[PDB]
Amino acid sequence: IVQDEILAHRLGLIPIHADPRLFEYRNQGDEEGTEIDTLQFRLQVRCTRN
Amino acid sequence: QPMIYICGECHTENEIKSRDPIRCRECGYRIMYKKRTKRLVVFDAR
Amino acid sequence: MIIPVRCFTCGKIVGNKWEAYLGLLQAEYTEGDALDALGLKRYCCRRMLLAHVDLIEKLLNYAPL
Amino acid sequence: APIPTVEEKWRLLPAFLKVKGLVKQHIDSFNYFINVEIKKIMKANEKVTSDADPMWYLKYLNIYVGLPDVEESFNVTRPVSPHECRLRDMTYSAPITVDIEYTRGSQRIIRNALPIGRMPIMLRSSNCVLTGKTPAEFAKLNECPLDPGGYFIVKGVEKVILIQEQLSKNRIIVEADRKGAVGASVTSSTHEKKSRTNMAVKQGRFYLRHNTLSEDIPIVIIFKAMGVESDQEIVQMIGTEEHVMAAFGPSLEECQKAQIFTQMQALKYIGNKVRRQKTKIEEARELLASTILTHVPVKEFNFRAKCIYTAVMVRRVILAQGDNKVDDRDYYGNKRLELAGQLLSLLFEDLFKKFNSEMKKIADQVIPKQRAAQFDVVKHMRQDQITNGMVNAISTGNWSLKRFKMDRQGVTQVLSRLSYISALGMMTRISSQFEKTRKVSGPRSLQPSQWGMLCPSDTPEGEACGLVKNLALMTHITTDMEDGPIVKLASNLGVEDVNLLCGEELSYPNVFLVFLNGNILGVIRDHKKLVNTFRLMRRAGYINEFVSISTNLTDRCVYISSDGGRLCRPYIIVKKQKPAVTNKHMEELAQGYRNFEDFLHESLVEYLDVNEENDCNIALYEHTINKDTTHLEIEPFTLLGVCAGLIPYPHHNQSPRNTYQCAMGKQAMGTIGYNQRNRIDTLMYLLAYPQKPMVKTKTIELIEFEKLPAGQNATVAVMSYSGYDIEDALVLNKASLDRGFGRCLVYKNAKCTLKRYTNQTFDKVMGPMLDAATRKPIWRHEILDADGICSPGEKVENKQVLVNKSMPTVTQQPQYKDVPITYKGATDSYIEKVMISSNAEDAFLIKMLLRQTRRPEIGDKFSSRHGQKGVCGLIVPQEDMPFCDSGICPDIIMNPHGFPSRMTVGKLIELLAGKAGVLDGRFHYGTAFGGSKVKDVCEDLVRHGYNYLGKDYVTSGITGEPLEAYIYFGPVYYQKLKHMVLDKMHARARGPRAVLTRQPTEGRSRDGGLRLGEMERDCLIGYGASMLLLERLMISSDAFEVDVCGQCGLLGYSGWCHYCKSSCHVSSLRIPYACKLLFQELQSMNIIPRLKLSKYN
Amino acid sequence: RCPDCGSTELVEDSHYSQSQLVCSDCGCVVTEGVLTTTFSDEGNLREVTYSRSTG
Amino acid sequence: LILTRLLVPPLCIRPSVVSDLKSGTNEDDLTMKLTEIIFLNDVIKKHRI
Ligand SMILES: [Zn+2]
Ligand SMILES: [Zn+2]
Ligand SMILES: [Zn+2]
Ligand SMILES: [Zn+2]
Repeated sequence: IVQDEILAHRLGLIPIHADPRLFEYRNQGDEEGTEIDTLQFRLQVRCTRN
Repeated sequence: QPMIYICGECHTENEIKSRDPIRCRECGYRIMYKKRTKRLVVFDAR
Repeated sequence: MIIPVRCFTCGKIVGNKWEAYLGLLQAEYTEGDALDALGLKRYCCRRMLLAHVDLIEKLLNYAPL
Repeated sequence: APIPTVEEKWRLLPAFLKVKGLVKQHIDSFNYFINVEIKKIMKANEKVTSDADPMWYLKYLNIYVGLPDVEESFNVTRPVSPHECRLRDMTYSAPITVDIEYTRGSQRIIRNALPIGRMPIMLRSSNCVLTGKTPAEFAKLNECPLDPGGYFIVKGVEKVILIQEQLSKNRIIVEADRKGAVGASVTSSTHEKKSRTNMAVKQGRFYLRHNTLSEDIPIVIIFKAMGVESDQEIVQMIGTEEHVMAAFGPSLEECQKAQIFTQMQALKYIGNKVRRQKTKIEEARELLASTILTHVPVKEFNFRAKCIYTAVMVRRVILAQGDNKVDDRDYYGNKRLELAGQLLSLLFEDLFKKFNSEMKKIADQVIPKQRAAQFDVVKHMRQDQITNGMVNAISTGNWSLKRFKMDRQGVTQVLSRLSYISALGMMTRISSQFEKTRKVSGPRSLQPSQWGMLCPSDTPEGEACGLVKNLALMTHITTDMEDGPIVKLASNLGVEDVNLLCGEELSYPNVFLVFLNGNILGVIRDHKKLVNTFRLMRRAGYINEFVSISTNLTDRCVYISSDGGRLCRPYIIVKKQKPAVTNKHMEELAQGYRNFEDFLHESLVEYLDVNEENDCNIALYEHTINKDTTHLEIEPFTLLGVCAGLIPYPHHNQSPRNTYQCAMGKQAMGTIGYNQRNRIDTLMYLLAYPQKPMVKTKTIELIEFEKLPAGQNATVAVMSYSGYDIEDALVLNKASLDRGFGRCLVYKNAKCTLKRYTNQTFDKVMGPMLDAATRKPIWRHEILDADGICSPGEKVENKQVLVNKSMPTVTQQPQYKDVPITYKGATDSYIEKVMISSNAEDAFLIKMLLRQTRRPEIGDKFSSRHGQKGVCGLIVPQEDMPFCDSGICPDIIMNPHGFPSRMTVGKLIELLAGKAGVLDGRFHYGTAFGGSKVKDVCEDLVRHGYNYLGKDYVTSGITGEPLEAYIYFGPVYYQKLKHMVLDKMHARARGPRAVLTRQPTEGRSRDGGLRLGEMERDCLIGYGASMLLLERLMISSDAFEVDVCGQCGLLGYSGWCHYCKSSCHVSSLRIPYACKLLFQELQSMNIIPRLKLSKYN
Repeated sequence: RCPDCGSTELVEDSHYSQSQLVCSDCGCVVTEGVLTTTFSDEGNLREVTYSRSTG
Repeated sequence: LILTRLLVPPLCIRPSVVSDLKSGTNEDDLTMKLTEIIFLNDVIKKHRI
């Protein structure tokens, strides 16, 4: 029911315990991301009756 | 091509073709929504 | 609709202290002592938690499901 | 020794709201219409017959409305929820059926169930499916439990019938004319005819003017025509005062000038003055008996009551001819409020009369010549007549009643779904009868009669200021009574018959006239005893509590009002300096021993009308109660309406500020209801994280606004910063907007219809036109699914199709042309849902709900719940915001300079109360004429270690040095308005033009350009810029090149003059296209402009 | 088509509140501006059918 | 000053809208007035004959 944009905004505000000194700034563009300057978090939740 | 829809009260996946009377089995409601797409969509956290 | 994660003024994490606050509402604690025990010294987080209305369940009651 | 005060007295207010209040008025009116009034209307026209072929008739027995159903199924009814009617763009109505008996071939045939129409069912009514339901059952029906209801749903749109305001009927009005003559007027309106008759003193004598007379005739001639022929009796009826006779002398002299001395001569004179529609004498007598003064009834051609009435009118005119005691029209004691019930009753009566006339005409046309096959009405009972009439009258809003000659417009209006407060306030609106006919400024003013009845501050800012009003929080509208026991009690209370005595007793100082709805009930002596006994009998319960009684000592008239539409207000009865309501009664009410009806029955609280409260003494508080007190005010903050109740501490602010705050709250952004997600409207504004206010009024708790807030509480600091908040502007924090503050959602609707035409062809949706080069759909058809309909979840850009609609061009192979629904939008939109429905016409209705998530930026309008509307001037980062010792940075910085000119101390009080509340974890109250005091919040501040005045030590974030003056920090409930810069930003290229005049269009949605009005032309003339004006109004707007012939001066084409059949004198000329259109129109009007061209040298 | 090169790849694309025909190869327009009726006159204009306007 | 011929204006003053959504069109009031005038002329001629 929560909107997709509102969900993305709420997820963006969630802090990450990753050490920022071990990463680098992503260059202009490059939406695919590289191993050095990105992290991936998977969230898959399927609600069902008990 | 199997086109799928969702009723308004039972919320069951119903397959209907073109030029069919909009209805649903095991009920009589006439509000038929379309399921969400499967294509990838990119959102910005800004 | 739902409790925001960040505070508007400062930005302290407050979304994780909502349901627990509700627990403090299920207990005998009042509003002020509960907001004090949650660790909210500044009044901005107190306003964020106290003035928030829980409308997510009212919408889920109208959800398709 | 202070008088004891009942603290829980305000508890009388919610209990009343349990049976009456905001939305119960229209609900009760619609219930009375569909349960009682409709049966009376059916009984009034129960039998209808035709003149030809006698012994034939159609007799109605009983009419039912039933439950709301939908005719979607084939000849089958099915219960349908109002939300389904909103989705399917249909009407929410119930089938009106009736049982009848008729004669086909002289054999009486009876019908027990025959549908005749469809009546739209008001929501939350008696027959509505929403009543008697629990919030869980409301969720099962996709309806908000907090929805006020009371509005009709027609063709998918929500229409509300505003409360109409009009002048009271059957009342003498003494007013000055254009030339200063103080005359009288009476608009006698019965159930059949309405006639306004006037009386003037233009030439020292009283002339009576009516629409049925050729020329105004003297009043003495009418007196002689109405039975009384002696002049002495006429003078005694007019008055026995010396000035009265001195004023009436000229009339007697003018009457004696003519030879009119008997009733027959006067009737002959009137008949000679009667306009065409002894016969003249009979027509004059009929006009005097029935047409003139319809409200005054004559038993059997006995004009005694009418004679007394016109004599009292002449006496009032004579008394008003001296001291200027002219009655005012804006006095609300003489106003009447028509709800939706009376309007629907009149409309149903008119429609039923039209249906009966049509049936009688069809019978007269069919029965006498058709065949031996006996004609019956059932074969011609048109069921769509009443249905279409109701649907059109509710949707279009124009009401044309030819039987009453009533032509009204704007009766129904589209319900505003901007917010919950918007709809809750629009539901209790009241329009004026004037409807902006003239800037009188009289009715537009705030009259003292609106006390406790209508909200003083709540009024739309603009051209409709003063003509559109809102009801108070605690008010009620009365209905019509039987008027029988009133007459019985009046006759039994010693009121002597007016026919028993002459008019001379009307001139006595101690004899007081008693009236009844404008009709002379009689005379009485010692009216104090009469009024006291009537009030005591009404309190006892033998007389209806809504029957009002008033006394006018200036005119010495006792008015007894029992008609509907009058405004009444509950008041606690005070007897001998002590109110009847004590603490024990309030404790019993709180515990549930009694209700408001028990207070009404036990002579504790009674309803007072404006005319009745005009003579009574009301006390605001217990300490104000004196010896001469009759009633006590329940609660003062009930004076404000619904919107004005949102204002925290409104008695500390200015009245224009409160008006602007109400106007902006009617446009405030916020949640609508619990079913706002399934709701699909053409435009909806929602807030991401709505928060309830910290300083909430008791009215907010009454209307349950805290469950559906329309704003957010932000830490506002009142200071000047960077000079980007010069005039009403405000500075917003970048980090606050980044963390979700002010985030809003805009939901738009895109509807498409696939209907079947007369021919056996239908509109079909083609699949996505895949590009053969890449085997993928084109950029325009990218968002379309396999069925050609856009799927939810994707983003829509400009110039993209949502439904690939194609329609045939025939209405042998069908030829389909594409008419896709393209998305016009500057920014991208996301599809939330796509609903596909099917009506009875096999037309597929497809509704896409586009969603846009918008962030506050420069140009967004914000309010602060105090009329301090502002625009975001600059968005500074968090580090640039000042910080206190605790480290809190403000979200909104507002200009302090707006405080002195507007005197908004209520904003400071609300800020202090909110700060104290967020410090101690409480919710302070901003109740009008009360609430939390300043001392309490100051003690709360000093207890928690903060300053007792809100000002705190603040260090500047830019320079890092402390400020010389302390900054006023505190939580303020700011609300965002629907006025966005993104929707208001407009730019116009060359673009399209209009067909008639080749100029850009008007509206922004029509891709229109700006208009350089007359004032802009005046400014450009004053500047003297001739070339700029020429470029703007000629070159860039409607430039064109025409061909003018130098011989005849007419306009040619392609360098050729058809008039002279030559082309040597034809020359090109630059001209505005509007000028050429004007020249052509003038040539069409035989006004031929002959242009004599010449060289520019 | 294109007046200079002869390319027939003309595409209808909506400009900033402006409709025109332009070729995707040379970017040259062949017809710009469109004439549309206003709703101010639409409510004033009355309807005429073929049968009544033929007899 | 006494008219015997009526000047019907061009179509630029009388815009015509093709409403394909229904079985009809959109023509201004001047067209209807001229139609009524021609109808009255024809009726007068028929009564004279
Ligand atoms: Zn179903
Ligand atoms: Zn905080
Ligand atoms: Zn010429
Ligand atoms: Zn080219």
